[PDB]
Amino acid sequence: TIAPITGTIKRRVIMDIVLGFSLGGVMASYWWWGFHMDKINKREKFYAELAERKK
Amino acid sequence: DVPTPYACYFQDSATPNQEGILELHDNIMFYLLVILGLVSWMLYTIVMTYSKNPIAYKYIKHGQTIEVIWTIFPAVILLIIAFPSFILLYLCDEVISPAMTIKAIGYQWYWKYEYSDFINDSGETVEFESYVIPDELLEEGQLRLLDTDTSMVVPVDTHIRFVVTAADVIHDFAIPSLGIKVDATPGRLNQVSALIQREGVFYGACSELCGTGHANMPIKIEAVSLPKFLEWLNEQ
Amino acid sequence: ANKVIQLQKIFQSSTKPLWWRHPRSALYLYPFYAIFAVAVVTPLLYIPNAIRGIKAKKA
Amino acid sequence: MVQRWLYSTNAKDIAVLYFMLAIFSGMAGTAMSLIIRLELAAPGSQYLHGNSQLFNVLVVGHAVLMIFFLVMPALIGGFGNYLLPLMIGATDTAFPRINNIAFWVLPMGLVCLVTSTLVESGAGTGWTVYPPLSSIQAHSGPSVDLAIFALHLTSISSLLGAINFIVTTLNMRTNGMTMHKLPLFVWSIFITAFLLLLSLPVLSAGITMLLLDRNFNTSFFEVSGGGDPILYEHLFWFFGHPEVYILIIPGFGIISHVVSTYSKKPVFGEISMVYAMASIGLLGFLVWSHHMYIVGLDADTRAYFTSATMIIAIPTGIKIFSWLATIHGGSIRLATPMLYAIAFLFLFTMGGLTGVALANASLDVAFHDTYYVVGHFHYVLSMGAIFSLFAGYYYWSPQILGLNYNEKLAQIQFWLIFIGANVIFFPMHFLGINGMPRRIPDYPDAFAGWNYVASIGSFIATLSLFLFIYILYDQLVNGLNNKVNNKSVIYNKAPDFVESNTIFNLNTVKSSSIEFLLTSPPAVHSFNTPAVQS
Amino acid sequence: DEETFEEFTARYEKEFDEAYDLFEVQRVLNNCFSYDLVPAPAVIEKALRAARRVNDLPTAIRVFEALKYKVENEDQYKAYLDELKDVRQELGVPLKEELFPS
Amino acid sequence: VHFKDGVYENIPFKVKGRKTPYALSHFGFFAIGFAVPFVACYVQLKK
Amino acid sequence: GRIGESWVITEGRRLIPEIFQWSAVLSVCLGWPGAVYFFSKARKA
Amino acid sequence: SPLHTVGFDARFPQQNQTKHCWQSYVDYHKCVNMKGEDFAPCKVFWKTYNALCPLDWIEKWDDQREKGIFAGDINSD
Amino acid sequence: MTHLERSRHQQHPFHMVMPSPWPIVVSFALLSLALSTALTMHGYIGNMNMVYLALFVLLTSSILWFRDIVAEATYLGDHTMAVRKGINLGFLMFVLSEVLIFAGLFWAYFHSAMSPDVTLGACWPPVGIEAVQPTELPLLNTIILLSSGATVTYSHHALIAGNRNKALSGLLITFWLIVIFVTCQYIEYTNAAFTISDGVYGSVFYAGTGLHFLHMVMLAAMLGVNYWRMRNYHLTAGHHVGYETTIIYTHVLDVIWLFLYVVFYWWGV
Ligand code: HEA
Ligand code: HEA
Ligand SMILES: [Cu+2]
Repeated sequence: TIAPITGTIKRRVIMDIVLGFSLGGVMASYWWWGFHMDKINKREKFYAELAERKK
Repeated sequence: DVPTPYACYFQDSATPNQEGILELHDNIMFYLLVILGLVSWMLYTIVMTYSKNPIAYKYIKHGQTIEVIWTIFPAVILLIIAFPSFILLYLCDEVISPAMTIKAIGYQWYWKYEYSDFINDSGETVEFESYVIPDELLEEGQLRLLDTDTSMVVPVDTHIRFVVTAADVIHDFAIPSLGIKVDATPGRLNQVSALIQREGVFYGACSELCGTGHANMPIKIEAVSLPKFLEWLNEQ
Repeated sequence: ANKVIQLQKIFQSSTKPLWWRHPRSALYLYPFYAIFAVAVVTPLLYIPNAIRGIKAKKA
Repeated sequence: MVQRWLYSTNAKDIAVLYFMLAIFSGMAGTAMSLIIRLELAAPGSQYLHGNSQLFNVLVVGHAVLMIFFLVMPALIGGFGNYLLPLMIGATDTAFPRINNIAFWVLPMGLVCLVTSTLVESGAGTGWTVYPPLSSIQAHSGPSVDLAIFALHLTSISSLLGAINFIVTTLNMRTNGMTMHKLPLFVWSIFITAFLLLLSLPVLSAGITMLLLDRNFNTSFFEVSGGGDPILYEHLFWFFGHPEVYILIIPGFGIISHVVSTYSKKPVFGEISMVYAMASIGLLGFLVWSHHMYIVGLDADTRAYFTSATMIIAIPTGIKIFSWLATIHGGSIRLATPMLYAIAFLFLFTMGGLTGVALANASLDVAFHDTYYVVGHFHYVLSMGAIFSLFAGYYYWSPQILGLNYNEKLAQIQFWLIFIGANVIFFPMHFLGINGMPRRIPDYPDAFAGWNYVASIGSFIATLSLFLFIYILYDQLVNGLNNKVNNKSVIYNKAPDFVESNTIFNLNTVKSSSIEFLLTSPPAVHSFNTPAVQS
Repeated sequence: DEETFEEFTARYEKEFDEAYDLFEVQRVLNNCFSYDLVPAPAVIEKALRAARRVNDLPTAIRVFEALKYKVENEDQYKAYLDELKDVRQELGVPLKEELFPS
Repeated sequence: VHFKDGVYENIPFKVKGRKTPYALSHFGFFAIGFAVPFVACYVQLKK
Repeated sequence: GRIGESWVITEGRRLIPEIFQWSAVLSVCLGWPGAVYFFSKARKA
Repeated sequence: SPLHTVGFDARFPQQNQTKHCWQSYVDYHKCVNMKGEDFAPCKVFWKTYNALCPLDWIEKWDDQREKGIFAGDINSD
Repeated sequence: MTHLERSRHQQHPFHMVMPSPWPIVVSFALLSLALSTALTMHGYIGNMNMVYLALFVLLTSSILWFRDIVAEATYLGDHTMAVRKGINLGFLMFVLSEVLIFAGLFWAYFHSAMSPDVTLGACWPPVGIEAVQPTELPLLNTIILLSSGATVTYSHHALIAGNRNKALSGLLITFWLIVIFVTCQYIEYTNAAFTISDGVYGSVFYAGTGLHFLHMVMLAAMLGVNYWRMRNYHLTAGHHVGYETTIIYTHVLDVIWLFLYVVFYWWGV
């Protein structure tokens, strides 16, 4: 007999979309972590090979 | 360089322009990935939740909050994915002293590159063709369907311009590794300043149909140092 | 004029095709297409019959 | 049959001819594209011993048949002239002679292309006809001329269809319907007709100019005299960009209709729907030169064009969110049209966002005229043309003809074709992103495995299509036996979960389109009294 | 979205008042469940009164099942318990204890 | 035009007749569909 | 009177199986190309 | 080039330099074909056409001057 | 009786058309024209008379359909306000597509305003490219065309108002002016400005002028058909489905000619 109803109009879609956005962002960050490690490793290798032969 | 087999990402970078293109690509693809994840999960949860729903909420039409939310979010998302493209275009298109200039004409199913910036013996203009070696007459140890008898050379740690044109049909100067891709108009020239910071051999084929025999379009770019470039020029 | 109303009345009385205006023109034009276009499209594939068969096989 | 069919003047009796030509052309084109993929499986002349001109000609035939002769004749005309007059309620559309002359001008294009491939000349310059490669300088013979007349006749038929659509929907629309209560598919076809009208003449003029240059010993775009093909590329892309929207928008309409009729809930802002569609249609013209960033235009021009592209992308996202709102919070019966719609909402959206990502001004340095763009458009074409047409067929066939289809067969066909299309088109993004070029029968020795998986997927897809045509046969031969038994679903909208089944006898099918409320297809000149809405 | 319960409530009872047969009962109940407004015990009692007027016990069973499962509402039970027991023992429509163990 | 009941009259087929039990028609449709790629391949090269 | 939920308990017990299933579906849909890569002689195995 | 020719470029703020070679070549051809004694007035943009401009344009213009039909719009001197 | 037939033929402005062979025959004519042209310009047989007869019969079929589209409007009638509005809107969209054709012709060379390109042109005005310019050469005819259109637009307004001897005078004036225009068009048959060998700048202008020389022929054909009909007096001052078409055509062609004369003549010179 809880009088306050009609509160389920919008919070469902809001929680759904916010959870989806959070899941997408966290999966993107997890994927990009290793790719960024690879990118920085390759950049370090490029700098090392570019500077090591000159000196 | 060589297209790595079974690859699922971009080729090895050779120039700061190409690596900047790669940076813009991954920055864009990050937000594209989050958007696609959002929409895919929304689809999945909708179909896996409301498939069993007995009675449908058929009197919901307005949704002002979500309306304003996804009306204002795409604007800033597009602005933040477009700003890096603008800044990368500004940085890369900067014509910062292209130190080398060579001809690159797309002929009928072959290329005849003419080097006029430099000379060979005394003032003469160096020019030669680039013919793809036939598959049947292949020499052992080469790359099939692409390798040429003679190719082009280029100094490293310098700036280069590829003057692109055509003779009868439009060609394409497609070198993804070197980050240059400009059409070959029949009569109209185009200037692109390619600066290379990494040594190596960069491959390439024309990304434009040339009629019938376009299956073999040899564009091989070989990077050499200044003394090696001088030796090649003296030999040529 | 003096023939519109009679013509409409006769056409309504005789609900027939060809619209009564150009029967001779229709009878003249009907065989011409068959005589001309068919006989001009037949060579298009009849002549290259000996030309056809270019295998161009290489090995 | 000649007395009523070959001499037909009825829109309903000619929509089925539209469908028959569409399905035959699709089966032939799928067979030839099957071949095209089959010589692409391994490097070398596995099946095409030399003669790359044949490979190019087959590619051109595939592209042209799917674009102009397969689906544009199918969803624009065939669905339009069978629904729009039927949904309006008018007995007959104005001047069915227009529809008949539009239809009958198709097949000679097919025969002229087949003989153009037959002759040694061939049209092997791509489905784009960029000069001078299609002129007497490179390609002699009649192949170019036959292709030009084929596109001319297809454009004429499209113009006639658009004329009929506009006149029927605007001049004698039924009294009940007004501007503020008009359904969605007809709005889609109306905007499509507007874009077609504003797009056809420029193509006609430019291609007539090319024909005259090839004949009158002159050159307006060829350098032989001082011309420049950049103008022709401008004009051709100015035609081309509207064309994809022309072929895609009625898919939007039918998908919105099916999700509305299957979710048991109304649309989400039909005013917003038509706003999005009209905005897309009007905004399609701002990117006339966005497809050729490689040319070397000014930085300001590229910035304006990419801004136009990113503006264009937004209404599509609005429409996608609207579909999500329509599906959210509603009961769903997982029937096959829902399967097609969900596959659309997934793969079309992913492909479109990839294309938006590529829509950067300087990003064509990596994807343009590579396998990435083919992975781009194969996605959206397959979702909005193949899957849209499938959804429409499985959504209207039980009533427009009275014949049902085997639901299990439909489900397995959908699964087969979906997995085949995915496994075919997905690797080509990996192909392109490396930087491999396009339009070459033989390729370097790097991505053999991706081509192989594409080929096995192509075989899967053609097996799916064979199953589909077998389903067509079974429906056409076993409809009365399928209706009586439990082999198929006979009520797409199940009763609400409060309502008794005995009372459901008088509530059979009630939705937002009249053609579902009709009986078995009556005489062609039905609707003695026009429908009126209170 | 700031919509009063009382107006539509009173509409539901007044439509139940002139329920000639089960068609208007069915349509009104479906419309009531269509909103997110979880039905009040009073409107459910009025609906059961209308169902007893039209003499179709299956309507009562269906509405009881709908009340048991209409919305999650954070899985509230005792509200459902009272809203079912008051209308079961108000007059007597014994239906729940038979479909469940079958 | 109003002399058609509207059952099978919408398709240029005919159940009546031993000439084609809906097999020769479908065989011919398969044949005409497979004709254009096969003949296109055959005229200049092998299948 | 706030009977039972406490949104968190039911919300987690419903989402976590669903999220795990969805992640597994994506893992398979991206591991089948990886499955092809492994099974194919990428490293002469 | 020994990694040092100009450094920072500020001639044209906008990115695209499609209409750049004509202005940088007209002055060069005018100063070369007027006095020929001292190139000091046009001694500051040697590289703007040798390497900073497509040499195909330069050779086409030279051949055109040989044949008397110049691509650009200049006088007969 | 009256009510039932009124309802059964009111919202049905479409006749129960016979098995009209028009679609198949016109399609056959177009296909024969296409294949014959392809075989003749570059093929195996270079005969010209047969393809000329093919073009002739295609034009005869087109004229037959075009005269029917107005004969059935009066001889058969059976038209309402809605179908008249639809036919007028169809003519408007047809002339709009023609205007789009003209705009494409203009844009074929009108986008070179401030010379954005580098080579192969990009010079407005094209200094050095000075052949016999087709500009300002037919302006002596353009001005008289403007005067004729101005003096016949209101004459055709009085036509649609009364359809009387004044309308006959206006039609005769139109016949005279179109005869003068076709005469002065054919007088510049071969040597109008020049031929296309090198430097294609006025050649595109010549082609654009040439390809539009058929719309005036179509206008003259419709005027002659209406003249014959009103000589037969089938068409009174009632369902003038052709008079409205000709007045809208003459009210749009003067506008498009004015737009053509705005630029391309005094712009760049
Ligand atoms: C409808 C549009 C459509 C469809 C269905 C297809 C189907 C296929 N396409 Fe194609 N394609 C294009 C539109 C389409 N394509 C276009 C526009 C180009 C541009 C050419 C260019 O870039 O130059 C192109 C180019 C193109 C290329 C470029 C080749 C080259 O670089 O030269 C390749 C390469 O393999 C290819 C492959 C395939 C394959 C393997 C299929 C297979 O999927 C075939 C199986 C078909 C599908 C799975 C869809 C089902 C189709 C049906 C007809 C089902 C029939 C039933 C109904 C219609 C009711 N396509
Ligand atoms: C069915 C046909 C079809 C469809 C629907 C599309 C849809 C789109 N296309 Fe594509 N395209 C083609 C057919 C199609 N295209 C063809 C045939 C080519 C040429 C290939 C050839 O020449 O061989 C091509 C090429 C092409 C190019 C040039 C690449 C080339 O070289 O080929 C570009 C880039 O500008 C592009 C962009 C887009 C965009 C932005 C959409 C969009 O309309 C996509 C619509 C979907 C959405 C955008 C989803 C909504 C997005 C959101 C959910 C919002 C998220 C982002 C924001 C914040 C706004 N297309
Ligand atoms: Cu586009």
